[PDB]
Amino acid sequence: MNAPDRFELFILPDDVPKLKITPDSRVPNCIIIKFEREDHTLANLLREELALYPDVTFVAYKVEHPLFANFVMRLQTEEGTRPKQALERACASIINKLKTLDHKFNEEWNIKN
Amino acid sequence: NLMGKRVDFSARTVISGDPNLELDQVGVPISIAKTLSYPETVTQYNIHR
Amino acid sequence: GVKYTCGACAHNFSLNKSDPVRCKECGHRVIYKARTKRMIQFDAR
Amino acid sequence: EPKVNIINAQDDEVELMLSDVNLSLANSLRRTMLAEVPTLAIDLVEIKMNTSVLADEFISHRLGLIPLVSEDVEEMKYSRDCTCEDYCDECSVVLELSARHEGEEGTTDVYSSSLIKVSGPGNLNVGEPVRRDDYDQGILLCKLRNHQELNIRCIAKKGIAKEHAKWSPCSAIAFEYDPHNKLKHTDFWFEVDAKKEWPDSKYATWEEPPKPGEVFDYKAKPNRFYMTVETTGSLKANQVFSRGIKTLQEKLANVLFELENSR
Amino acid sequence: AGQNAIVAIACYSGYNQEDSMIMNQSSIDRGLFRSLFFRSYMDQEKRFGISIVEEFEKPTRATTLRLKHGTYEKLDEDGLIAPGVRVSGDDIIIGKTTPIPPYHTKRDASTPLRSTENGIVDQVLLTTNQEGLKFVKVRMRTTK
Amino acid sequence: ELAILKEERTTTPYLTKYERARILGTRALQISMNAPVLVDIEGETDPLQIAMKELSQRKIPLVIRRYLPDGSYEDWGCDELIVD
Amino acid sequence: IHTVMREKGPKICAELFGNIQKVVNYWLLHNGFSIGIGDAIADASTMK
Amino acid sequence: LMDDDPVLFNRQPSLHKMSMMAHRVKVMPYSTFRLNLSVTSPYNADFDG
Amino acid sequence: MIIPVRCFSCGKVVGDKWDAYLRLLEEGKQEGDALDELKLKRYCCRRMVLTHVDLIEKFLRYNPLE
RNA sequence: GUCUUGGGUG
Ligand SMILES: [Mg+2]
Ligand SMILES: [Zn+2]
Ligand SMILES: [Zn+2]
Ligand SMILES: [Zn+2]
Repeated sequence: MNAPDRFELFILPDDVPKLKITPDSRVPNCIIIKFEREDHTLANLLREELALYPDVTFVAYKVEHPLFANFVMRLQTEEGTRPKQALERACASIINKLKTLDHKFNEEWNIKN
Repeated sequence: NLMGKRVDFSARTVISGDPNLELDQVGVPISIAKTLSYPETVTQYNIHR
Repeated sequence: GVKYTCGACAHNFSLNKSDPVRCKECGHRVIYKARTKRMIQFDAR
Repeated sequence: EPKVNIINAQDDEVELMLSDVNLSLANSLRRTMLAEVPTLAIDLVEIKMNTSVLADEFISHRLGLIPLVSEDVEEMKYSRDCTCEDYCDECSVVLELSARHEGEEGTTDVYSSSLIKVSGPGNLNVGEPVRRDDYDQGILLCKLRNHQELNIRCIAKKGIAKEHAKWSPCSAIAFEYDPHNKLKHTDFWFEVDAKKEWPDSKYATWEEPPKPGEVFDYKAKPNRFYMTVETTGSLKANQVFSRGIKTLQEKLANVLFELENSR
Repeated sequence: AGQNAIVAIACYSGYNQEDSMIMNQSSIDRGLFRSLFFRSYMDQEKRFGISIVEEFEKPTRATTLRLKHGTYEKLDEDGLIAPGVRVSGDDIIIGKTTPIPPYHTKRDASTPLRSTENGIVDQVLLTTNQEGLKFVKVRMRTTK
Repeated sequence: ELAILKEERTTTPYLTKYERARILGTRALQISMNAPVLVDIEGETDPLQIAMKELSQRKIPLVIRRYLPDGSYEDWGCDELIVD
Repeated sequence: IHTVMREKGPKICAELFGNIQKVVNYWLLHNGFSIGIGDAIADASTMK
Repeated sequence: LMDDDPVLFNRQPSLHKMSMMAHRVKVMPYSTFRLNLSVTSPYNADFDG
Repeated sequence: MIIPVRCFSCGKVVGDKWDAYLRLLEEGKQEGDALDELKLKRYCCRRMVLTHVDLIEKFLRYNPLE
């Protein structure tokens, strides 16, 4: 009678953006990103990918409430780099790593036959 | 009936713990939030809302 | 009129609000209505 | 740089060691295979005649929990993205179940093999309840006695395990790393000695135990991950793994798409 | 009268403190601690005199007054709803009229469903009481 | 007769918690009834917060009449009582 | 708590509860804390 | 009823003035009230019924 | 009542194993060995089958009401 | 819609 729908976890409404970027003015060259309809799966992956770049100085995420399906991520970079650019770079790098992983798994499965 | 009485505009339900609430916050169910009401005078600062 | 069922001998029949409350095949005392004709949906959740 | 080493590979389970990947990647893969790989499951039940002792929604819950062949479910559309008002084949598979005790002695068992596929987006290989063998009887659904009857028309749709556990292609994804606790990520409770009182990991012999002269290493991260995916027959283990990888790739591509098209 | 759950004892996320307790949603989805609920409503016809009695019947608005605010569109012609029909709160499940002592000469004595409960009608029973007057029992079903 | 001259007023010069609460409530109710507002309203629209802004700037046009146990009273304007 | 209440006020003291709760709860989420039947068992010499 | 509305919150028996306290509202799914865990001592409350 | 289709904890399909389990118990195999042969290895899956109480047999004894 | 009785919860 107060239970929300089990598909509001992942189905993005039309009035809710998938992604929203605001800058943190306290420290230089930092941005706050809210990811809607996502959870720890994307957040931790992105966080541990970004934490290993030389040009990324701060990166973190939190899920403020478990009953709401979003997370917010703080990411700072050095003077030349833009945190947004580091975010596309991390996404592309993880995509390539998964592609190589898929190719090798398929080859291994074929060899096992 | 005079020193104590039953009153309108009240609610009751089981309590739960929430590590993510502030000290002076209480989490209110949606159904109760819709059953209870507050009368808000219309002014030239709250007419859109 | 509307379909009923016996409680003792499972006989099906139909009474019309003016006959007494009784079963035909045996004459038993308690009868149950029949399932509705509408279609019922469940969410499987 | 990522590497896969399959250790055991049959239809239902695959046991593999994953290496040269971050722990976040491996855990994201485990989570994706548990929660975000689409399957097919009965999502709408229509009762015609149910005179069994079981209730209508009890049987409906059980029918929703039946694994169905989902090989081609990816060529299908989510029933919330199909412009049909009432249901249609682009986004549903229709099954029939008819069961009835004939005679007046013994019990008639109603099994999942008795479900019959009537319509569905052919020639896609979806919808059939999964049988282990040629002689499988399937899952027990109900029991019937004299004159008791069951007449049900089920609809199957595409969904993921986030919405409901019945869409999960996986049962349990065993997952571990660092059998010898070289990284010191855990800190063993003990009474007398922590080495005697704790059983060895089943992959202990896959890695060299630490030498007594060794000192702690502060550069080593987790690098080898031993995981065992099991399925319910709706998808095969290699299919579950590959579609988990693809689902993660497309989630990342969605993020990339929003980022680029926000410029 | 119970189930063997798999229990961990941990301060996992802080939502199990002070006798709270975290439960697996997937295990709930697979049927853990799931139960059926049955509520039965009862009603009968009284005799207020010689030819003055109540009647189970769907009450038409013209001949009746003080009709309940619920919907009457679910009753069959006998004033009884049929098993297999979904029922919400405030819906009428037993229609009854009480005659007005000395047109438009009846008051209603209909039995609604409880304002809190949903469910599906299971078993509409019909018999006669100790004194031979009509007697009805309606059992609802639901899942919690 | 019962009023006290502004010189021999011997009550506290400080706004008490109850006086502050009631003054804020009354000002908020007044402003919510389209009363004129003495402060410059910059960002906030809630009448209670506007009333708090007025209280801090000593611009609430009200008077507290503090009754003594013998029936006499002292009058203090809100702008001359001290707010913590 | 008393010190922060007296020096900083009720608002900052209220926010102190939340800050400490959040930090410690995250750290304990990733550390863990349990109790078992073995935590009530004393060794043989102590039993003697 | 909306977020940040002040509401009086209360557990019986009300043995002292801190058994009745004013809270800011936060509207939420599911049927229980939510409390930060440091306020369960003045209310003498726990979450077992 | 009747054997659940899935294991509550992990979701393995146990609904197709109750009859084989009963036949194994008939021919003398003890419960642990029968559960081993059905390839129920996790104790969650094992307690699904070992603790089931089959009440549908008792419910079926009351005559069909139609 | 009312009064008593009984079984309970924090
Ligand atoms: Mg208590
Ligand atoms: Zn009969
Ligand atoms: Zn369609
Ligand atoms: Zn299990």
